[PDB]
Amino acid sequence: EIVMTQSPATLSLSPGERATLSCRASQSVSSYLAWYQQKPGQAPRLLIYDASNRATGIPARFSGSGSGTDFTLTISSLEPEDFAVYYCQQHSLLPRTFGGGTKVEIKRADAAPTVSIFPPSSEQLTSGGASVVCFLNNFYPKDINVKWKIDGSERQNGVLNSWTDQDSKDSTYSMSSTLTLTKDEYERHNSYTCEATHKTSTSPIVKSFNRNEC
Amino acid sequence: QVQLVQSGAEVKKPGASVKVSCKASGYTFTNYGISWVRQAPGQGLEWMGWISAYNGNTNYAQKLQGRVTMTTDTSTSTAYMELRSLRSDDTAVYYCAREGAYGYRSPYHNWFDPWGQGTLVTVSSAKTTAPSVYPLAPTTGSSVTLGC
Amino acid sequence: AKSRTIGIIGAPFSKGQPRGGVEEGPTVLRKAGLLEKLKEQECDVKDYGDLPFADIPNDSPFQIVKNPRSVGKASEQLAGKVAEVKKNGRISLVLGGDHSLAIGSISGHARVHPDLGVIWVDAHTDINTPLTTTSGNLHGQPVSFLLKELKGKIPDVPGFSWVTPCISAKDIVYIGLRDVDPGEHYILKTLGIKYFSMTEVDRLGIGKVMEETLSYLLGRKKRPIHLSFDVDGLDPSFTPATGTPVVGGLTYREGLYITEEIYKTGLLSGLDIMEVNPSLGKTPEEVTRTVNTAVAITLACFGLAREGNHKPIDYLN
Amino acid sequence: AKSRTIGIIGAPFSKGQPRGGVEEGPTVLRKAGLLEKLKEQECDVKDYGDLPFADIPNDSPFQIVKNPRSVGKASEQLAGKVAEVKKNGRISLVLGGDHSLAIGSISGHARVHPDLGVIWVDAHTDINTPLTTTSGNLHGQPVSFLLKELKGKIPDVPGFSWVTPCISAKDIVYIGLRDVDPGEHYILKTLGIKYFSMTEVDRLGIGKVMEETLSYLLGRKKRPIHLSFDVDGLDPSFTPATGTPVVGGLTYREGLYITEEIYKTGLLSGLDIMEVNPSLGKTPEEVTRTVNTAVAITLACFGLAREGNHKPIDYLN
Ligand SMILES: [Mn+2]
Ligand SMILES: [Mn+2]
Ligand SMILES: [Mn+2]
Repeated sequence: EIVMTQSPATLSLSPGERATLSCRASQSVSSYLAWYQQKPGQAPRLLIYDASNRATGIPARFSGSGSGTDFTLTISSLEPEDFAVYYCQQHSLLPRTFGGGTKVEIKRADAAPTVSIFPPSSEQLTSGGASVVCFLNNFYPKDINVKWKIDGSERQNGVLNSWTDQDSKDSTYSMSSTLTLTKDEYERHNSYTCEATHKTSTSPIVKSFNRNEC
Repeated sequence: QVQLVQSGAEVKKPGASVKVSCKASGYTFTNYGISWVRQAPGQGLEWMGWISAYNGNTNYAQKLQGRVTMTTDTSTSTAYMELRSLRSDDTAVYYCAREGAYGYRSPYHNWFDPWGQGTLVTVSSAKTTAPSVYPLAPTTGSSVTLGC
Repeated sequence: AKSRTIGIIGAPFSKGQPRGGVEEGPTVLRKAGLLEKLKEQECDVKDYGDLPFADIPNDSPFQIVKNPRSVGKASEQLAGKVAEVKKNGRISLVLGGDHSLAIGSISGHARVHPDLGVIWVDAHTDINTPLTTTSGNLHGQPVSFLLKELKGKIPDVPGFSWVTPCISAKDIVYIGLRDVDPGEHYILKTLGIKYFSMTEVDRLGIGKVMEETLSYLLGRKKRPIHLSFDVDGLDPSFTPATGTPVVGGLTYREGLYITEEIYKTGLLSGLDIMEVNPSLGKTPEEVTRTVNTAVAITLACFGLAREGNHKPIDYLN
Repeated sequence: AKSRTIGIIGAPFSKGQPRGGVEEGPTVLRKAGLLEKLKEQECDVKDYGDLPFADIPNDSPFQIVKNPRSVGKASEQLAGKVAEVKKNGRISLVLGGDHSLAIGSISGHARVHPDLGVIWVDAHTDINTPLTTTSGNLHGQPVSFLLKELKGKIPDVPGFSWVTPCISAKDIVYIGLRDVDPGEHYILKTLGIKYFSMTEVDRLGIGKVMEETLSYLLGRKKRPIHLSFDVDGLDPSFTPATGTPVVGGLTYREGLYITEEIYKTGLLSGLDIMEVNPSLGKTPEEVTRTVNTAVAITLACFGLAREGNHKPIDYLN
């Protein structure tokens, strides 16, 4: 099961210069592997066929090299349509393993998240649930951890974090701190807190509300 | 051009399988060979079987021998992959691509150049149900988001 | 003696064939103990080491032929090494690998004995040309470079400048063909090559086939014999761990038999064991059957005969 | 050419045999690409479509014979279609199904060439009578309807009014028999039918057997040959996905060989591939081996010879 290791896990480079990527083998694949262009929810189309040589509908800038253990994927003329999770994939040993993921983001000026926290509705309370979700918005780069608290004492098993891709226009990111509770647990407490933490956030961004305040 | 039109996104419980249609065109068929690869979301990818379209060479992978079946249909350039004894680890996008037939009359190929668009398969025995929308949206911050 | 005097040449090369993994060819045949299984009978075994296969990074393709220069450099290197071990007076045990190496394996053998014969035991003829193949894979074009009757018609594909075609079309016998692409069979019929496919194998019986094969090669004159032997020429019930398995091959019995007839002429002078691939067995038991098959084939080539092998002293003592 | 000019007739019929599932016979052989695997060599392939098999709902049984009228209607329909494709000058590739169809497959072949021969390669003779069987299954009574020496003794079982016995007892050779119920072997010995069972197959060797079979049929006079071929006649190590597997069949090598001798007469004029059943393989790998076996059998019938097949142009160009 030769493990193929992609040394750039993530990548964020502006429309511009070379975006040389790395993929390593645990054996000698020896010029027998390829490169792919998995756009989100699409066909992971071939970039480079046999460690080189640029297959059949490739634009201009997708040279690469190898032969035979640690290979290269050069994106010289970056062309911002190419922002996709890239994959090397060894071939000439069974079973035919893959790389890990080479998310090519957009490099831009680090955006700060706009963070606030939101209750369950009375329409929800007539159904009998509690879903207190904080909503994080327009930041760069991806990494935020959000903590919850039962009036000061932390929460899990409802808490879910889910991120989109990078935006087309302002090129930002995404998270809801999707948390679900019960109506009984809702009514026993007021001060519900959302503690964001981004690289732009020097202090951890806390936004809160009491129950029966809004 | 050289493509693979796949079909199609389908969910099965743990029970019967998804024979994934993998329709080929553009390139001459049985001059090459189609394989298969699973991808769970947020994970890596595992190739899981390759047939030569030249002559029925099954050549499956490890941990599913067994579980996989793969045939040709080379009247129409489609190829197929079922499964057996399905399981909730197989919540994966199934891609087919063209490894080239590793026979004798078939050109040198190592590199998967059609790629199909994918097939959303999650092996879950839950029931198809409506969602349940639970928001609110209006305590000193100038920035107030919202959501559901 | 004259026979069972062995020079082993391991040649882990793959770039003639597409399924990478045959470069663990000599490694698995040596770790199955081919050396020590020779050494019971009077086998003068001298390992000459494996050949280095350098990697041309820009081995740019031909029109259809792909990885040409690595194949040509490997076969030129092997032609020098086969000529070396045939100047050592031994029987060249050249095991890889793939049939791309058989170019230099027959070439360096002809550099010492220019009037040899080739028993190409294979499922396929492997006589496609660079122009009229559809693969371009050089694990199936060694024989087209080697026949003098094909000269002036083979392209100057790079890496093959040193290649002199050295054997005659009437000096080669195919045994066990079972899947031929059309170009190879037109060459087969127009040159008047004698061949016994699995049709003719079953027709005469494998013994009358080897009888007429030795009557065709050695019936005119005693001359050196170069058994170049594929391991997919046997049935994939015995060797499924090969590159191109085709059902309907020779039984393992008959493969051992063909090797034993080549031994009992006393004229074995060159041996090839190609297309062994441990990476394609679906179970390691398949690999185990395949490698034990190829090992015992190589044993019955050099006179591990199934009748018996002895040392000439009294054993009632 | 004359040979490898093919009319394919798929016949998904089951009611001669009890194990339902052989009606995915032509479907699996076509989806294994028998058409395109013919089309490399010069195979004039013309698919004539599958035959419609209507369902007689009150196909009431005979004394022992059950589902008679569906079998008789199917074989009469197939006799018309075989006579049609033999008036097309092609070689009738009639694949089902079960041996019940071989009644009309030999009958319509005799409607054009009344002096043919039948090479009934099968584990069984399939020559039970309606009176002296104990099954009554018409996948084992086609030959008893077809021999003129059995006339006045075969009952008027319904559906078989059109049946004229058309071949002579001295004009049929069984090859590969290995399980015969007593009535069939009394018929076999009293008619003086020439046969080479697996005894005589092993005795002469498969090549001397095909030599004497062609010496028996074609040694008197050149005449059309109708290879009607069961896929249980091979050993169930190669075809376990058949209706009635009996161990001890021909090796897959020798099955391909029998087809290749029928090709190299140049007198192949009718072909049957029966008893293929994908529903009875315990694994789909068993089905895969069985169907690839039967496909390559059909290939080596029409001249996908294991020696090679070519198109007559120079390939050094
Ligand atoms: Mn071969
Ligand atoms: Mn039977
Ligand atoms: Mn039968």
